[PDB]
Amino acid sequence: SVTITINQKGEITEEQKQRAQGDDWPYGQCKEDQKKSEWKDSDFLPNTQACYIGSILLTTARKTTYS
Amino acid sequence: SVTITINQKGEITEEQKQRAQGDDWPYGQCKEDQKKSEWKDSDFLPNTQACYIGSILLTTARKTTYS
Amino acid sequence: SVDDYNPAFDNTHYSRFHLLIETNGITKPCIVSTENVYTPDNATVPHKQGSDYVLVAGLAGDPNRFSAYTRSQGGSKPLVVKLVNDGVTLELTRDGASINGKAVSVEKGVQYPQDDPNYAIRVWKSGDLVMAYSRRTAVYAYYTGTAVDVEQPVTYRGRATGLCGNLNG
Amino acid sequence: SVDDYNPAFDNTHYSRFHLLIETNGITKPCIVSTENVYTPDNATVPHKQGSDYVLVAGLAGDPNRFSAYTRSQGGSKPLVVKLVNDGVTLELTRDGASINGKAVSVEKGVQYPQDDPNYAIRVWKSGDLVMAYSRRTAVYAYYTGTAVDVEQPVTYRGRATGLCGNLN
Amino acid sequence: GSQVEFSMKMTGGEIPGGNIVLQGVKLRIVGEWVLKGSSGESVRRTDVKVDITSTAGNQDNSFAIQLANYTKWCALLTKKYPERKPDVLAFGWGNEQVDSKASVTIG
Amino acid sequence: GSQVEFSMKMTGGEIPGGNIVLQGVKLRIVGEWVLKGSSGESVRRTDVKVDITSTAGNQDNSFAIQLANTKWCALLTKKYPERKPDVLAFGWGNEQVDSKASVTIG
Ligand SMILES: CCC1=C(C)C(=O)N/C1=C\c1[nH]c(/C=C2N=C(/C=C3\NC(=O)C([C@@H](O)CC/C=C(\C)CC/C=C(/C)CCC=C(C)C)=C3C)C(CO)=C\2CCC(=O)O)c(CCC(=O)O)c1C
Ligand SMILES: CCC1=C(C)C(=O)N/C1=C\c1[nH]c(/C=C2N=C(/C=C3\NC(=O)C([C@@H](O)CC/C=C(\C)CC/C=C(\C)CCC=C(C)C)=C3C)C(CO)=C\2CCC(=O)O)c(CCC(=O)O)c1C
Ligand SMILES: CC1=C[C@H](O)CC(C)(C)[C@H]1/C=C/C(C)=C/C=C/C(C)=C/C=C/C=C(C)/C=C/C=C(C)/C=C/C1=C(C)C[C@H](O)CC1(C)C
Ligand SMILES: CC1=C[C@H](O)CC(C)(C)[C@H]1/C=C/C(C)=C/C=C/C(C)=C/C=C/C=C(C)/C=C/C=C(C)/C=C/C1=C(C)C[C@H](O)CC1(C)C
Ligand SMILES: CCCCCCCCCCCC(=O)OC[C@H](COP(=O)(O)OCC[N+](C)(C)C)OC(=O)CCCCCCCCCCC
Ligand SMILES: CCCCCCCCCCCC(=O)OC[C@H](COP(=O)(O)OCC[N+](C)(C)C)OC(=O)CCCCCCCCCCC
Ligand SMILES: CCCCCCCCCCCC(=O)OC[C@H](COP(=O)(O)OCC[N+](C)(C)C)OC(=O)CCCCCCCCCCC
Ligand SMILES: CCCCCCCCCCCC(=O)OC[C@H](COP(=O)(O)OCC[N+](C)(C)C)OC(=O)CCCCCCCCCCC
Repeated sequence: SVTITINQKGEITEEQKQRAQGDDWPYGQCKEDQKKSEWKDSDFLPNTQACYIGSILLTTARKTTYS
Repeated sequence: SVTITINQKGEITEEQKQRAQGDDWPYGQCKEDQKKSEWKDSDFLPNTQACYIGSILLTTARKTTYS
Repeated sequence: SVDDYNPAFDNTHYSRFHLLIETNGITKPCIVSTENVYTPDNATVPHKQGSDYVLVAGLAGDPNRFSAYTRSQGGSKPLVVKLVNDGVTLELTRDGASINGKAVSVEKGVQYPQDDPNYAIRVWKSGDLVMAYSRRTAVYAYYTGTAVDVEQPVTYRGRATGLCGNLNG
Repeated sequence: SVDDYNPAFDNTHYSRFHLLIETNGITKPCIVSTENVYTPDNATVPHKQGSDYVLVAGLAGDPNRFSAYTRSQGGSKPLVVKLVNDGVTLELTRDGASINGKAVSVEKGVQYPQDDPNYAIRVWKSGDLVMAYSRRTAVYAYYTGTAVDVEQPVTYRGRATGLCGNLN
Repeated sequence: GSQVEFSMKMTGGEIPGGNIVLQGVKLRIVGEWVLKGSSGESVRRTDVKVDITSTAGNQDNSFAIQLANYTKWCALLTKKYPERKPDVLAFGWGNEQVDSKASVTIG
Repeated sequence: GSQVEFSMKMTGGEIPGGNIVLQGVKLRIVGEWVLKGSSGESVRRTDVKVDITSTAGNQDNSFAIQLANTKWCALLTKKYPERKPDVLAFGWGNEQVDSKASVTIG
């Protein structure tokens, strides 16, 4: 009888992606971890603090659009 | 029983307090709002976005200590 | 930068409930000063508050269900506010509060109807702060004497009137 | 720029439940590689493993209730893991998985006991990811072939054994 | 101030398939929410029906709530994440996008 | 997969005093949580008791859960500072949050 409808798209920002491609904390340390002998041979990224934090930061859907 | 306890204290960081005493965004705008005629005669700080954001940022208990 | 709120951290002044409903656009705060209306759509509308009431919010065609009015009486803490929730009138001034033309002990907290869990209005005062809420309309407000915040639920979208304007859609 | 998890924002890879229980110290993840144990007490302890199974986690004087062991084999995906939950042994390798000895179709779902809602172990595989959880112990783990994450509940504080060490 | 009584039953359970470590669930809550005044009894009764689906790993999520007061009030909330891959640490799970909708109907 | 049948009754109400716009609450949940298997022939029944307090404006918060088939209990508390009229201004009490969590098994 009265309806409210909100569509919402969550995306990753450009800034987050730019940061993940650079060398600052924690993405630099992650890149260093990827050359260490315990990690380097695998298909998976290092199970390190640096790569994990980097993963969380990057996958946060900070860009919200309403329609 | 096997009985385990965690105490937690949440506090405001020094960095947050230093930022609130400075003039960068949003604290500068808030200080400017405090001298406007619509706000200055009140005991309450301006009901502006500047002062409200600054309030939320400063009152976030970022310092966590476990005991 | 309100949506840089992080609810993972405890906050000493704010609830998760308030800032989460606010940052997700469920509430639509409007601030009215003596000089300006700060709309929920992010516009500053200059309006010099006078001795006559101006409609700041209300349901289209139904101000008895919900309407909110602001005037100024001059002097220190000059703002007067009228909140109408389902035919029940709250008036706020710097000197306290009244419900349907009778003054009430707002510092001890007051509900009308006093017996009704679906209350039209609750109101409470500490120093110069007044808070008000209606379970019937879901309108919250608070008041300092210098300004009022009137917050409508987003469920009013397409029926909102008054100087606060549209609910963002 | 921002360095903390914000659960106000949807995350494409992580749950609120996981990151909230983790950041509030309810879980205590331990990462073991072929070369290092990364303790939940924030320490890197070197261990270059044999093919001797080495105690990484377990209850102090109830290893049948909960214990976790790690082996190194050789070649690519060299890490082998043994997880004991309420006397039910899960063995993980690059090739798949077994419960007590008997190999199981881990690329579908597998639960033991299969009918019991208070299950000793559940285990699932997709590509080289293996996940495992026990409702009895509340120990979660996951495995890549190169490393394993063993996550203990904070309720094990004061009863923790193995190379993963203190819960603090 | 007010008193509350809420009786409810939750039924439903885990959905077959997918990652059973994070197994999908479908749940129904049915109940009645009663508010009573202090001074005597004016009494407000609200029927509650809640339907939750959350697929394995919470990939696809649905929350539907129907209230009937004694008028009607409902909400459908949906949230869809991309299909995962083995490495959670590596970017590129599908389109890396969240699709959400909220619908409220007041009768 | 497992099926669930959770019956519960919530009682409680508002606490007198303080800011009734944000009136304090107390709640008591009692109920029984039943998990069944696919057959429903393995059955796990857990008695559930939950006690919640949140005082006016959520200043003082308490969550207590007791689970029984043996036994598992938790008390969680969170105490914020006392407010002042201006939410925007720093200096509400000691600007500190005090939390405690206790878990007893057996
Ligand atoms: C513009 C922002 C702003 C500025 C610039 C400023 O100066 N102040 C501002 C906002 C502000 N706002 C504030 C506070 C509060 N705002 C609200 C508002 C609401 N609370 C609500 O619950 C609602 C409802 O409309 C929400 C939607 C509900 C419905 C449509 C119906 C509910 C009923 C039924 C039957 C359906 C139920 C269904 C379910 C599934 C549950 C609003 C508008 C509140 C009150 O909570 C506060 C107080 C503080 C707090 O709560 O923490 C506060 C804190 C004040 C203080 O502490 O002094 C501030 C600072
Ligand atoms: C150091 C951290 C880390 C690094 C460096 C790294 O590389 N990875 C790391 C962690 C990590 N961890 C991950 C995932 C998950 N971790 C868990 C862990 C748990 N979940 C739990 O619920 C628990 C419990 O132990 C919690 C505590 C519970 C109790 C004490 C209650 C006991 C029960 C009672 C009383 C009631 C029983 C019922 C009755 C009726 C009586 C843990 C340890 C999980 C699983 O949830 C995941 C998967 C992801 C997710 O959940 O989203 C994931 C994601 C995996 C992926 O998706 O690929 C990652 C990346
Ligand atoms: C553990 C276990 C175990 C065993 O084995 C088994 C069993 C028992 C089964 C289990 C259990 C379980 C459970 C309990 C679960 C739960 C869940 C939930 C609660 C969900 C929600 C869920 C929920 C959901 C979806 C939600 C969502 C939401 C949304 C979308 C929102 C939206 C929106 C939008 C758009 C926009 C606007 O602006 C606003 C909003 C409003 C913000
Ligand atoms: C509105 C209304 C209206 C009318 O008028 C009336 C009525 C009806 C009454 C009302 C209603 C209400 C309600 C529903 C409520 C709810 C509540 C809740 C849920 C709570 C919680 C609550 C909750 C709580 C406390 C919680 C908390 C928690 C905590 C502390 C935690 C802790 C911790 C610590 C230390 C640390 C470690 O490491 C871990 C942890 C674990 C993390
Ligand atoms: C056990 C959890 C595992 C991991 C995470 C938990 C850690 C603790 C964090 C929670 C704290 C807590 O529950 O504390 C207690 C919380 C409130 O506190 P608050 O919101 O901080 O407001 C404090 C406000 N002051 C600073 C002004 C005093 O009381 C309540 O809920 C009571 C009723 C509200 C229901 C909560 C709904 C919130 C969002 C709803 C979606 C719109
Ligand atoms: C976090 C887990 C639980 C949720 C936490 C809620 C936070 C508590 C405070 C805010 C609550 C709120 O706003 O809505 C709670 C609602 C209505 O709100 P109200 O009475 O207008 O607001 C007054 C308080 N104010 C000023 C702080 C906003 O209560 C009611 O009786 C409404 C009747 C509907 C019955 C609900 C049945 C659904 C049960 C669902 C079971 C799965
Ligand atoms: C003891 C309980 C307390 C601990 C925390 C548990 C709460 C949620 C668990 C329910 C399980 C479930 O079925 O959730 C269903 C989902 C979980 O989605 P998600 O977490 O983003 O996971 C997605 C994981 N992916 C990315 C791997 C696919 O919810 C939702 O779609 C609704 C989320 C609403 C967001 C609104 C903001 C509030 C944030 C909270 C601030 C503290
Ligand atoms: C919000 C602050 C309050 C408390 C915060 C919670 C922190 C979480 C700690 C452990 C999480 C957990 O799982 O809790 C206990 C269990 C989960 O056990 P699991 O089957 O091992 O699933 C592990 C997760 N997997 C499957 C994804 C790997 O859940 C339950 O329903 C337990 C059922 C019995 C109790 C039900 C009564 C609850 C009443 C609620 C009234 C408010």
